[PDB]
Amino acid sequence: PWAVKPEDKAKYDAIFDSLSPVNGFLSGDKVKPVLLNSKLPVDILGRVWELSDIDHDGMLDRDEFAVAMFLVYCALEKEPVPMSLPPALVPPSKR
Amino acid sequence: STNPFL
Ligand SMILES: [Ca+2]
Repeated sequence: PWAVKPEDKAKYDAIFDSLSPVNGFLSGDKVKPVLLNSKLPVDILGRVWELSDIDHDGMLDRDEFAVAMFLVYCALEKEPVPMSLPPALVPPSKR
Repeated sequence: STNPFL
């Protein structure tokens, strides 16, 4: 299934839409601070964002900002974050 | 230009 859920993407779409999305995209400028609020170092956000940046253009759309939301919340009370975008968390629009 | 933490 999708590493993310419907109830988790729901809170992700509130954080993504809390920065003001553009045509369906958030710029690292809105996510960076969103990831810096998790009390995590830039090493987790540098990895939570990359595996979250499906387009890798310095932005995180609703679907990209979602992959980086659990990657941030699960990095605090779950486990560490690797740098390998898992196939159970990637949208079929990137392939 | 793509990661705000790199
Ligand atoms: Ca992107």
